[PDB]
Amino acid sequence: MKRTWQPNRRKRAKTHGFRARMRTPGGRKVLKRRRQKGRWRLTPAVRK
Amino acid sequence: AVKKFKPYTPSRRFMTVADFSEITKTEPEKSLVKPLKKTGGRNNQGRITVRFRGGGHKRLYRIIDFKRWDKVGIPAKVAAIEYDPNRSARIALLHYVDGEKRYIIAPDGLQVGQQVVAGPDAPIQVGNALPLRFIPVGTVVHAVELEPKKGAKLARAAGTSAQIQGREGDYVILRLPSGELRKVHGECYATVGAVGNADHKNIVLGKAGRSRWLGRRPHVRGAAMNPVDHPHGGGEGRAPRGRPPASPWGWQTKGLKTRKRRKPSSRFIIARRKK
RNA sequence: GCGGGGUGGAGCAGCCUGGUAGCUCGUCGGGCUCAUAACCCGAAGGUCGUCGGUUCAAAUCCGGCCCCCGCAACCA
RNA sequence: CCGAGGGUAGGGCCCGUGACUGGGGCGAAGUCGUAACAAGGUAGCUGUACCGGAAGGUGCGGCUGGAU
RNA sequence: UGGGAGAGGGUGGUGGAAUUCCCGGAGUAGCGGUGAAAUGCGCAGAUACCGGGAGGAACGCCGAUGGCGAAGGCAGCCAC
RNA sequence: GAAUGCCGGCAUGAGUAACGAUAAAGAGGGUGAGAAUCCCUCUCGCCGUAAGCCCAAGGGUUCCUACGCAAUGGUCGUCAGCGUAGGGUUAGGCGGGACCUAAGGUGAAGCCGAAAGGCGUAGCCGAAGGGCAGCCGGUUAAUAUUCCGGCCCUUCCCGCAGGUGCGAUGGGGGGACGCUCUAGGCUAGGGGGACCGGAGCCAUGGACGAGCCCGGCCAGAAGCGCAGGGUGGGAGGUAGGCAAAUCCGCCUCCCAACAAGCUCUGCGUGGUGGGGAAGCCCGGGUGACAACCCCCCGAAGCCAGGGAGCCAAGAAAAGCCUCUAAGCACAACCUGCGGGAACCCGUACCGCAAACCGACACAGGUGGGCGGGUGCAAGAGCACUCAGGCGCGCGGGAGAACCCUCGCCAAGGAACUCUGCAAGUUGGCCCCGUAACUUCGGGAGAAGGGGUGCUCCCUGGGGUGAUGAGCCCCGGGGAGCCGCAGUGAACAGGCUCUGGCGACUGUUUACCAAAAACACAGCUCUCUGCGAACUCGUAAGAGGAGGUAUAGGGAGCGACGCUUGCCCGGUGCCGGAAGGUCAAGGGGAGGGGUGCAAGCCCCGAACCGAAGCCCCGGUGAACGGCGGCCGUAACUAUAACGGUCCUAAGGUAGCGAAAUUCCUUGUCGGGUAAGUUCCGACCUGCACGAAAAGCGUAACGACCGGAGCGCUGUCUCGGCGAGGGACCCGGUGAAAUUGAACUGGCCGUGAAGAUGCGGCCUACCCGUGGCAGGACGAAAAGACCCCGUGGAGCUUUACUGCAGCC
RNA sequence: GAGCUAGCCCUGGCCAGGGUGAAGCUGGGGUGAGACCCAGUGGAGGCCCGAACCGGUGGGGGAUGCAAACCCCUCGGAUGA
RNA sequence: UGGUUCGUGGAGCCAUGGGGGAAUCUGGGCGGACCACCGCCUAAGGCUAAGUACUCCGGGUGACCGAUAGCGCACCAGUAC
Ligand SMILES: [K+]
Ligand SMILES: [Mg+2]
Ligand SMILES: [Mg+2]
Ligand SMILES: [Mg+2]
Ligand SMILES: [Mg+2]
Ligand SMILES: [Mg+2]
Ligand SMILES: [Mg+2]
Ligand SMILES: [Mg+2]
Ligand SMILES: [Mg+2]
Ligand SMILES: [Mg+2]
Ligand SMILES: [Mg+2]
Ligand SMILES: [Mg+2]
Ligand SMILES: [Mg+2]
Ligand SMILES: [Mg+2]
Ligand SMILES: [Mg+2]
Ligand SMILES: [Mg+2]
Ligand SMILES: [Mg+2]
Ligand SMILES: [Mg+2]
Ligand SMILES: [Mg+2]
Ligand SMILES: [Mg+2]
Ligand SMILES: [Mg+2]
Ligand SMILES: [Mg+2]
Ligand SMILES: [Mg+2]
Ligand SMILES: [Mg+2]
Ligand SMILES: [Mg+2]
Ligand SMILES: [Mg+2]
Ligand SMILES: [Mg+2]
Ligand SMILES: [Mg+2]
Ligand SMILES: [Mg+2]
Ligand SMILES: [Mg+2]
Ligand SMILES: [Mg+2]
Ligand SMILES: [Mg+2]
Ligand SMILES: [Mg+2]
Ligand SMILES: [Mg+2]
Ligand SMILES: [Mg+2]
Ligand SMILES: [Mg+2]
Ligand SMILES: [Mg+2]
Ligand SMILES: [Mg+2]
Ligand SMILES: [Mg+2]
Ligand SMILES: [Mg+2]
Ligand SMILES: [Mg+2]
Ligand SMILES: [Mg+2]
Ligand SMILES: [Mg+2]
Ligand SMILES: [Mg+2]
Ligand SMILES: [Mg+2]
Ligand SMILES: [Mg+2]
Ligand SMILES: [Mg+2]
Ligand SMILES: [Mg+2]
Ligand SMILES: [Mg+2]
Ligand SMILES: [Mg+2]
Ligand SMILES: [Mg+2]
Ligand SMILES: [Mg+2]
Ligand SMILES: [Mg+2]
Ligand SMILES: [Mg+2]
Ligand SMILES: [Mg+2]
Ligand SMILES: [Mg+2]
Ligand SMILES: [Mg+2]
Ligand SMILES: [Mg+2]
Ligand SMILES: [Mg+2]
Ligand SMILES: [Mg+2]
Ligand SMILES: [Mg+2]
Ligand SMILES: [Mg+2]
Ligand SMILES: [Mg+2]
Ligand SMILES: [Mg+2]
Ligand SMILES: [Mg+2]
Ligand SMILES: [Mg+2]
Ligand SMILES: [Mg+2]
Ligand SMILES: [Mg+2]
Ligand SMILES: [Mg+2]
Ligand SMILES: [Mg+2]
Ligand SMILES: [Mg+2]
Ligand SMILES: [Mg+2]
Ligand SMILES: [Mg+2]
Ligand SMILES: [Mg+2]
Ligand SMILES: [Mg+2]
Ligand SMILES: [Mg+2]
Ligand SMILES: [Mg+2]
Ligand SMILES: [Mg+2]
Ligand SMILES: [Mg+2]
Ligand SMILES: [Mg+2]
Ligand SMILES: [Mg+2]
Ligand SMILES: [Mg+2]
Ligand SMILES: [Mg+2]
Ligand SMILES: [Mg+2]
Ligand SMILES: [Mg+2]
Ligand SMILES: [Mg+2]
Ligand SMILES: [Mg+2]
Ligand SMILES: [Mg+2]
Ligand SMILES: [Mg+2]
Ligand SMILES: [Mg+2]
Ligand SMILES: [Mg+2]
Ligand SMILES: [Mg+2]
Ligand SMILES: [Mg+2]
Ligand SMILES: [Mg+2]
Ligand SMILES: [Mg+2]
Ligand SMILES: [Mg+2]
Ligand SMILES: [Mg+2]
Ligand SMILES: [Mg+2]
Ligand SMILES: [Mg+2]
Ligand SMILES: [Mg+2]
Ligand SMILES: [Mg+2]
Ligand SMILES: [Mg+2]
Ligand SMILES: [Mg+2]
Ligand SMILES: [Mg+2]
Ligand SMILES: [Mg+2]
Ligand SMILES: [Mg+2]
Ligand SMILES: [Mg+2]
Ligand SMILES: [Mg+2]
Ligand SMILES: [Mg+2]
Ligand SMILES: [Mg+2]
Ligand SMILES: [Mg+2]
Ligand SMILES: [Mg+2]
Ligand SMILES: [Mg+2]
Ligand SMILES: [Mg+2]
Ligand SMILES: [Mg+2]
Ligand SMILES: [Mg+2]
Ligand SMILES: [Mg+2]
Ligand SMILES: [Mg+2]
Ligand SMILES: [Mg+2]
Ligand SMILES: [Mg+2]
Ligand SMILES: [Mg+2]
Ligand SMILES: [Mg+2]
Ligand SMILES: [Mg+2]
Ligand SMILES: [Mg+2]
Ligand SMILES: [Mg+2]
Ligand SMILES: [Mg+2]
Ligand SMILES: [Mg+2]
Ligand SMILES: [Mg+2]
Ligand SMILES: [Mg+2]
Ligand SMILES: [Mg+2]
Ligand SMILES: [Mg+2]
Ligand SMILES: [Mg+2]
Ligand SMILES: [Mg+2]
Ligand SMILES: [Mg+2]
Ligand SMILES: [Mg+2]
Ligand SMILES: [Mg+2]
Ligand SMILES: [Mg+2]
Ligand SMILES: [Mg+2]
Ligand SMILES: [Mg+2]
Ligand SMILES: [Mg+2]
Ligand SMILES: [Mg+2]
Ligand SMILES: [Mg+2]
Ligand SMILES: [Mg+2]
Ligand SMILES: [Mg+2]
Ligand SMILES: [Mg+2]
Ligand SMILES: [Mg+2]
Ligand SMILES: [Mg+2]
Ligand SMILES: [Mg+2]
Ligand SMILES: [Mg+2]
Ligand SMILES: [Mg+2]
Ligand SMILES: [Mg+2]
Ligand SMILES: [Mg+2]
Ligand SMILES: [Mg+2]
Ligand SMILES: [Mg+2]
Ligand SMILES: [Mg+2]
Ligand SMILES: [Mg+2]
Ligand SMILES: [Mg+2]
Ligand SMILES: [Mg+2]
Ligand SMILES: [Mg+2]
Ligand SMILES: [Mg+2]
Ligand SMILES: [Mg+2]
Ligand SMILES: [Mg+2]
Ligand SMILES: [Mg+2]
Ligand SMILES: [Mg+2]
Ligand SMILES: [Mg+2]
Ligand SMILES: [Mg+2]
Ligand SMILES: [Mg+2]
Ligand SMILES: [Mg+2]
Ligand SMILES: [Mg+2]
Ligand SMILES: [Mg+2]
Ligand SMILES: [Mg+2]
Ligand SMILES: [Mg+2]
Ligand SMILES: [Mg+2]
Ligand SMILES: [Mg+2]
Ligand SMILES: [Mg+2]
Ligand SMILES: [Mg+2]
Ligand SMILES: [Mg+2]
Ligand SMILES: [Mg+2]
Ligand SMILES: [Mg+2]
Ligand SMILES: [Mg+2]
Ligand SMILES: [Mg+2]
Ligand SMILES: [Mg+2]
Ligand SMILES: [Mg+2]
Ligand SMILES: [Mg+2]
Ligand SMILES: [Mg+2]
Ligand SMILES: [Mg+2]
Ligand SMILES: [Mg+2]
Ligand SMILES: [Mg+2]
Ligand SMILES: [Mg+2]
Ligand SMILES: [Mg+2]
Ligand SMILES: [Mg+2]
Ligand SMILES: [Mg+2]
Ligand SMILES: [Mg+2]
Ligand SMILES: [Mg+2]
Ligand SMILES: [Mg+2]
Ligand SMILES: [Mg+2]
Ligand SMILES: [Mg+2]
Ligand SMILES: [Mg+2]
Ligand SMILES: [Mg+2]
Ligand SMILES: [Mg+2]
Ligand SMILES: [Mg+2]
Ligand SMILES: [Mg+2]
Ligand SMILES: [Mg+2]
Ligand SMILES: [Mg+2]
Ligand SMILES: [Mg+2]
Ligand SMILES: [Mg+2]
Ligand SMILES: [Mg+2]
Ligand SMILES: [Mg+2]
Ligand SMILES: [Mg+2]
Ligand SMILES: [Mg+2]
Ligand SMILES: [Mg+2]
Ligand SMILES: [Mg+2]
Ligand SMILES: [Mg+2]
Ligand SMILES: [Mg+2]
Ligand SMILES: [Mg+2]
Ligand SMILES: [Mg+2]
Ligand SMILES: [Mg+2]
Ligand SMILES: [Mg+2]
Ligand SMILES: [Mg+2]
Ligand SMILES: [Mg+2]
Ligand SMILES: [Mg+2]
Ligand SMILES: [Mg+2]
Ligand SMILES: [Mg+2]
Ligand SMILES: [Mg+2]
Ligand SMILES: [Mg+2]
Ligand SMILES: [Mg+2]
Ligand SMILES: [Mg+2]
Ligand SMILES: [Mg+2]
Ligand SMILES: [Mg+2]
Ligand SMILES: [Mg+2]
Ligand SMILES: [Mg+2]
Ligand SMILES: [Mg+2]
Ligand SMILES: [Mg+2]
Ligand SMILES: [Mg+2]
Ligand SMILES: [Mg+2]
Ligand SMILES: [Mg+2]
Ligand SMILES: [Mg+2]
Ligand SMILES: [Mg+2]
Ligand SMILES: [Mg+2]
Ligand SMILES: [Mg+2]
Ligand SMILES: [Mg+2]
Ligand SMILES: [Mg+2]
Ligand SMILES: [Mg+2]
Ligand SMILES: [Mg+2]
Ligand SMILES: [Mg+2]
Ligand SMILES: [Mg+2]
Ligand SMILES: [Mg+2]
Ligand SMILES: [Mg+2]
Ligand SMILES: [Mg+2]
Ligand SMILES: [Mg+2]
Ligand SMILES: [Mg+2]
Ligand SMILES: [Mg+2]
Ligand SMILES: [Mg+2]
Ligand SMILES: [Mg+2]
Ligand SMILES: [Mg+2]
Ligand SMILES: [Mg+2]
Ligand SMILES: [Mg+2]
Ligand SMILES: [Mg+2]
Ligand SMILES: [Mg+2]
Ligand SMILES: [Mg+2]
Ligand SMILES: [Mg+2]
Ligand SMILES: [Mg+2]
Ligand SMILES: [Mg+2]
Ligand SMILES: [Mg+2]
Ligand SMILES: [Mg+2]
Ligand SMILES: [Mg+2]
């Protein structure tokens, strides 16, 4: 049947993207946390 | 003069539609319409604040002139009478001798090709607009300003009207469509006559589909829900209310008065509504 | 299993707060009426379901026994 | 080919009968009240409506076939 | 062709009397109702009196033993 | 040494289940160390509104070529979407950006919030919507509307010519719009041709034929032709379109009008450029100087912003046109022509799937376009088949039980069973015919029945064309032929009678309930006078609504018909300027502490003092409630009538053993041979009853009852047959489970149901196909029950707070 | 976190073919004029049959599955809420 | 109402959301209600090293671990998945 992951590059970039994070107090702490932990990528990969 | 249908479907049994007799023009004036922004009953938070709204036919808003003292002394001709999906009343197109075009809501009996005018010296004749103080006591009247220059607020729905009962200082006494007696300032404008399309209330929607066309989504009863949802929710099998009848939010809904007690307009309301 | 009842012929007070049995109807005698009823004047009839106890004294307070309605009998 | 009639299916009229049910006629001495005939003790009758154990009552309008 | 009487009918308008209700005034111990009462209304100011307002219905006197209509029926006043 | 412990390793089950759609394979020839599995050829089967082709999304090199086979591939592998390497994606016109706006988002002004932040006009962002200039063929191993060829077009810059009051982010026009139905003429697409072109063919009994087989076009600027869309002209006045205006709007006048003209688009033609089959021979060459014509069918597409009707009344902004303002009129703009200039990103391949979403090369999910032919009434249905694409990545045998899916069956025909569950039957079209009841529509495909192929002859009407031939579309009559059978295969209702519930079409527990539940038009009560009530928010602000009592919120009831009785004592709500109570505050009789004293300091009575509560009323489609005992009639029985107690008042109409009746299979009647169900009645209704509505109701229902006809493998009662498995052989090879095991019956015993203890009995060692009685077999630390001063949802006249409101 | 799912908002798209035959209009009849009746035209509808598409009624299978909801037969809606 | 040891307590002190509202030393605050006396201090402006805390970083040292330990990572780890 129809499953739950239905990929959409616009949807992905606008929801989890770099600029979405920086706009919001909680988004910025995510970046701050993911940097502190040393994540190789702060933000989901999407080809745009 | 409501129109009937033959019982050739279950819904056509009882369904009635307006006759649209008075209508003389069937697509609106392009310079007087702008898009209506459908809300779905949702506010700027995204939240539903009025339940069961949405999904009706698309509409264009027609800009209505509710301040006719805009153009005192300038007469106009009644060019056409049109359907308006945003109100129960019909509307009339006016061609002013000015060259300006405007909509008013159409009063009962108003015939296309007649003149109408607004001002203190205007003839007491259907379609004309005067400050209340210049209208003779006993006159039925509609589209009434509640305060001077603030716009017509009263008696706008199909078939409605207010009647002048007397005068008292700067104020006149009105009997509103509801039956209430109220003082309204004399400088407030009002159009003489009653609003037309009085057969409007005799229309029988006939099926659930017509409610949907009008943007009215299905209304689910409190008794049909669960306790997390409503005072009337729950019960094994059917249940009577088992408490004073309430709204979803807990307040009582048979008789509880809700007008604010210390409201300043109380000084102007003489007698609360009939019936 | 828990609850309330049993008192002139009928239907109900009095029982809680021990000593005092009361109300309407009915019944019996008289009256009015041609006569009956209605109506008026008089009167009689209960030892309080029963046995046992407390008491100076029990319809009454406490225990059985007989009876009468009433409520309950759920989870599998 | 037609054809007595037999068969399948569906209709129409009549008669008889049916748990139970509706009122009706009748029947020497049952129970309830007293509506009508006297102004019958609320004049009566009436079409209709609503109500009531029952006769009946009341409303609206009508008739005199109503007394004084 | 010329005349007349009439609550004949339909429509729109409109006049005063009375009842009820509402606001103001003035005023006090009862009002109402019946065969007699009681229910009811009244010191939270009723009834009775005066001024104001709202609303519906029916048209006193003329009026008659009268008039009109086919019958049912038709009565303030005005116009069509 | 144990913790259903943690991590890792290796066992058992076991050479067992399985190897992923039952569309299907066989042979020959190649390659190679090795071949059912790779390549080629022939034969066979499967899809063909796809299982073919083209987009979009998502994926991200998977594309092409060479060289490879350890792992990946459910077997094999020489092959591959796999390993290694090299190559491959070309645009002014296609799509997006340098254009526009939608919801929404953001947000100079402004507003609000302890902080963080929340709002918000203009503006800006935002697309699969608007706008905007490229069609046909050729070429590569792999890209092509991109490269090439032919023929066309757009914008920008500069220049020349002619013309004009030029000029705007401002004014105006336009853009610009729904649903259903639909005209004319076209194009896409298709059928046929005795005409035109073509390699060839004559078989096996006949045919050298008006034979068979193949093909018979595509694009195109100006001009022209056919068909459409759009659009009146001039003048005078003018106060409106937030400055101006010659524009637009309004008034008058003349002329035009189902036209014409002007303009725009589609189609046809069109200079020119292309393409071009079978068959043979080796993707190519030939065929070929290929021919390229006539008739018919014909769109849902085009002309288009067409026409009609209806109510639920159907985006914006830019491009574009017109008007003018500053300004400037050496300018500037419009038109024609010429030269120059024209950027960034995508483009491979997969794409109903082995490359996307499902952990898998997974029978599942995935939006748009094309989707041929014949026949069946039509069609995207069904059967076969074209182009194209496949046989589904384990095979070979055997011919057991049993399972699955399928076919038939003597006589009977629901006797099966909770239930005709299931499976039969019926089945399309044309004609005949069709009941109760009904809201007059319906019920209705009621029911039931007749017809249906092929051949010859006669004839009626329509479309195209020409009025005729031809082709195509509807028919009518007569005579015959064959079979068991003519919708001859495939697709395609079983019907009737009678109850309950719900009016109806709809909606729901994604994944055990589709229903009588929810919704629904309709009825009623109630709140709300507008800065509405109500809702979300601390607020600002929003919704309500750019609505205004014929409106908006809340509540119950639920089409329609006939109806909806009595109780206001309690609770709720509503009205009540009195009275009672009443907090902070006011008031200060009267005290008190301290000081030498002025004083400073504390307590404090009467009395004035809101809402709320008390108190007086009203109110039921507000919450709710609507009795008991005893007696009585000239047979009996039963009580129309009476007595008395109690209540706020004692259940009315209608209905009733019911979706409600305990006793109960009540009792009587119906149906049956027989009826705990069903239907009709009766009424001592354990425990119906009137908007948590009462009693009915035509139509409707994948709802739940009961009966009958039809027909059947449901059954008596089973039999045979088919394929896929199971079985055997070759290849690959799991799982839960498992204290260890050398693991029998009876009768006893034992913590009370023993392979394991006692006594007896029985038993050579080891497997394979089968069956399920036991191993208190497996799975899941019972979901029932209880216990825990364990948790959570929910309720209220439990307690205590808080929002909100007064 | 609303790329699943529920509702709303904006903007696009889709629904083979066949059946039934409302109003209106026209003509005829009728009447003082009407109502109304008949025929033709017309093409309405939470109308009817049935694909696509949306569902999920009954049964069978599947149950360490092809599948953590699938498959086969049958069945509901299909111009509308 | 908060702070303090102070939970309304005999409740001062410090701070302050609301109302009332002075004085300039003969002014004003405090010494735990309040009063007297006796003392302490000078509010409603502001700045100020050091001694104190921490360890991303560097070094030194362990009756610290020694690849299931020691950081999650001794190794291309905040990676693969
Ligand atoms: K239980
Ligand atoms: Mg699905
Ligand atoms: Mg889903
Ligand atoms: Mg999605
Ligand atoms: Mg996207
Ligand atoms: Mg996208
Ligand atoms: Mg998106
Ligand atoms: Mg976002
Ligand atoms: Mg972003
Ligand atoms: Mg922050
Ligand atoms: Mg890195
Ligand atoms: Mg992130
Ligand atoms: Mg109708
Ligand atoms: Mg009708
Ligand atoms: Mg109208
Ligand atoms: Mg506009
Ligand atoms: Mg709006
Ligand atoms: Mg709005
Ligand atoms: Mg907003
Ligand atoms: Mg938001
Ligand atoms: Mg709401
Ligand atoms: Mg809503
Ligand atoms: Mg409205
Ligand atoms: Mg209107
Ligand atoms: Mg006013
Ligand atoms: Mg209405
Ligand atoms: Mg609407
Ligand atoms: Mg509604
Ligand atoms: Mg509802
Ligand atoms: Mg409920
Ligand atoms: Mg529920
Ligand atoms: Mg919730
Ligand atoms: Mg709650
Ligand atoms: Mg609640
Ligand atoms: Mg409840
Ligand atoms: Mg319930
Ligand atoms: Mg119940
Ligand atoms: Mg209750
Ligand atoms: Mg309540
Ligand atoms: Mg409130
Ligand atoms: Mg009022
Ligand atoms: Mg008594
Ligand atoms: Mg007593
Ligand atoms: Mg006595
Ligand atoms: Mg006597
Ligand atoms: Mg004694
Ligand atoms: Mg004794
Ligand atoms: Mg005694
Ligand atoms: Mg229980
Ligand atoms: Mg039990
Ligand atoms: Mg049990
Ligand atoms: Mg015979
Ligand atoms: Mg007798
Ligand atoms: Mg009488
Ligand atoms: Mg009498
Ligand atoms: Mg009498
Ligand atoms: Mg009498
Ligand atoms: Mg009476
Ligand atoms: Mg006269
Ligand atoms: Mg008094
Ligand atoms: Mg007084
Ligand atoms: Mg009135
Ligand atoms: Mg141990
Ligand atoms: Mg453990
Ligand atoms: Mg472990
Ligand atoms: Mg290891
Ligand atoms: Mg492990
Ligand atoms: Mg291992
Ligand atoms: Mg082993
Ligand atoms: Mg093994
Ligand atoms: Mg085994
Ligand atoms: Mg297996
Ligand atoms: Mg398998
Ligand atoms: Mg299959
Ligand atoms: Mg097949
Ligand atoms: Mg072969
Ligand atoms: Mg082979
Ligand atoms: Mg091989
Ligand atoms: Mg091999
Ligand atoms: Mg091959
Ligand atoms: Mg085909
Ligand atoms: Mg390999
Ligand atoms: Mg090898
Ligand atoms: Mg290999
Ligand atoms: Mg290798
Ligand atoms: Mg492998
Ligand atoms: Mg595999
Ligand atoms: Mg090799
Ligand atoms: Mg390539
Ligand atoms: Mg190009
Ligand atoms: Mg490019
Ligand atoms: Mg540029
Ligand atoms: Mg954006
Ligand atoms: Mg943009
Ligand atoms: Mg776009
Ligand atoms: Mg373009
Ligand atoms: Mg072109
Ligand atoms: Mg080509
Ligand atoms: Mg412009
Ligand atoms: Mg438009
Ligand atoms: Mg528009
Ligand atoms: Mg549009
Ligand atoms: Mg429509
Ligand atoms: Mg063409
Ligand atoms: Mg086509
Ligand atoms: Mg064809
Ligand atoms: Mg052809
Ligand atoms: Mg051409
Ligand atoms: Mg002007
Ligand atoms: Mg000019
Ligand atoms: Mg050649
Ligand atoms: Mg289409
Ligand atoms: Mg075309
Ligand atoms: Mg078009
Ligand atoms: Mg806009
Ligand atoms: Mg100038
Ligand atoms: Mg110059
Ligand atoms: Mg020009
Ligand atoms: Mg650039
Ligand atoms: Mg490409
Ligand atoms: Mg598919
Ligand atoms: Mg597709
Ligand atoms: Mg593939
Ligand atoms: Mg893959
Ligand atoms: Mg496969
Ligand atoms: Mg698949
Ligand atoms: Mg073809
Ligand atoms: Mg067919
Ligand atoms: Mg195969
Ligand atoms: Mg095999
Ligand atoms: Mg075998
Ligand atoms: Mg078998
Ligand atoms: Mg099969
Ligand atoms: Mg079979
Ligand atoms: Mg056979
Ligand atoms: Mg048989
Ligand atoms: Mg049979
Ligand atoms: Mg038979
Ligand atoms: Mg049976
Ligand atoms: Mg059996
Ligand atoms: Mg069953
Ligand atoms: Mg069959
Ligand atoms: Mg069939
Ligand atoms: Mg019948
Ligand atoms: Mg019939
Ligand atoms: Mg019936
Ligand atoms: Mg009928
Ligand atoms: Mg038929
Ligand atoms: Mg025939
Ligand atoms: Mg034949
Ligand atoms: Mg069928
Ligand atoms: Mg029958
Ligand atoms: Mg029937
Ligand atoms: Mg239903
Ligand atoms: Mg239902
Ligand atoms: Mg019902
Ligand atoms: Mg009904
Ligand atoms: Mg209903
Ligand atoms: Mg439907
Ligand atoms: Mg449904
Ligand atoms: Mg479910
Ligand atoms: Mg569930
Ligand atoms: Mg579930
Ligand atoms: Mg199920
Ligand atoms: Mg259910
Ligand atoms: Mg259903
Ligand atoms: Mg539901
Ligand atoms: Mg409902
Ligand atoms: Mg319904
Ligand atoms: Mg109703
Ligand atoms: Mg109403
Ligand atoms: Mg709130
Ligand atoms: Mg608004
Ligand atoms: Mg009826
Ligand atoms: Mg009450
Ligand atoms: Mg009361
Ligand atoms: Mg009350
Ligand atoms: Mg002293
Ligand atoms: Mg008070
Ligand atoms: Mg009660
Ligand atoms: Mg009644
Ligand atoms: Mg019964
Ligand atoms: Mg029975
Ligand atoms: Mg019943
Ligand atoms: Mg019951
Ligand atoms: Mg029973
Ligand atoms: Mg029973
Ligand atoms: Mg029986
Ligand atoms: Mg009997
Ligand atoms: Mg019987
Ligand atoms: Mg009985
Ligand atoms: Mg109720
Ligand atoms: Mg109930
Ligand atoms: Mg029915
Ligand atoms: Mg029914
Ligand atoms: Mg249904
Ligand atoms: Mg159903
Ligand atoms: Mg049955
Ligand atoms: Mg049966
Ligand atoms: Mg069998
Ligand atoms: Mg069989
Ligand atoms: Mg077999
Ligand atoms: Mg092997
Ligand atoms: Mg292997
Ligand atoms: Mg062992
Ligand atoms: Mg052993
Ligand atoms: Mg053994
Ligand atoms: Mg053994
Ligand atoms: Mg034992
Ligand atoms: Mg044993
Ligand atoms: Mg043994
Ligand atoms: Mg042992
Ligand atoms: Mg031993
Ligand atoms: Mg032993
Ligand atoms: Mg032994
Ligand atoms: Mg033995
Ligand atoms: Mg074996
Ligand atoms: Mg075995
Ligand atoms: Mg076993
Ligand atoms: Mg077993
Ligand atoms: Mg066992
Ligand atoms: Mg065990
Ligand atoms: Mg067992
Ligand atoms: Mg389990
Ligand atoms: Mg546990
Ligand atoms: Mg446990
Ligand atoms: Mg458990
Ligand atoms: Mg459970
Ligand atoms: Mg237990
Ligand atoms: Mg406790
Ligand atoms: Mg405890
Ligand atoms: Mg607890
Ligand atoms: Mg989505
Ligand atoms: Mg459709
Ligand atoms: Mg038909
Ligand atoms: Mg017709
Ligand atoms: Mg028409
Ligand atoms: Mg339909
Ligand atoms: Mg049909
Ligand atoms: Mg299913
Ligand atoms: Mg079945
Ligand atoms: Mg199967
Ligand atoms: Mg399952
Ligand atoms: Mg399936
Ligand atoms: Mg099927
Ligand atoms: Mg079906
Ligand atoms: Mg259908
Ligand atoms: Mg359809
Ligand atoms: Mg503290
Ligand atoms: Mg303190
Ligand atoms: Mg302060
Ligand atoms: Mg001092
Ligand atoms: Mg001082
Ligand atoms: Mg201080
Ligand atoms: Mg101090
Ligand atoms: Mg000090
Ligand atoms: Mg100082
Ligand atoms: Mg200092
Ligand atoms: Mg320091
Ligand atoms: Mg290690
Ligand atoms: Mg480690
Ligand atoms: Mg270690
Ligand atoms: Mg570190
Ligand atoms: Mg580690
Ligand atoms: Mg590194
Ligand atoms: Mg790594």
